[PDB]
Amino acid sequence: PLVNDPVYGSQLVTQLVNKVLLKGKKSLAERIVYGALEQARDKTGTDPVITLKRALDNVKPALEVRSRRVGGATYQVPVEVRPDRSTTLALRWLVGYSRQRREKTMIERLANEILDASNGLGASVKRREDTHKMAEANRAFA
Repeated sequence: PLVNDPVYGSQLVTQLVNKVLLKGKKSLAERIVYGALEQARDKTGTDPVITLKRALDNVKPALEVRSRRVGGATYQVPVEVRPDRSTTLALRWLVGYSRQRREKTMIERLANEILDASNGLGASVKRREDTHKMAEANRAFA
């Protein structure tokens, strides 16, 4: 358990901040995330932690393939994704893909990735879809 963030009382917000943080400066990651959330609020006029959960619903994977040794060879076998990992991945994707967006600032790119994901659009959502598709393709038997 990480802490409930002091503004919204959310552990999801705390983990987002941690995913945005590169090489030390907590203040800068906070500014990016609270900034992004306030932009979401401005756009929708609703609670941005609800927006963020809507994005996470669309981006969290339920199944994935994972490498496993079987009989001395390696196979990528479909497995359930545990809810902690599923959340981590979805945050990693939202952040990662936001970095290739066209908007001018990181605030605006993260906000707009979150907003698009909350509507079932963009690359984070496509990555979920593709993760599930691989899980389905790698079922050994029909």
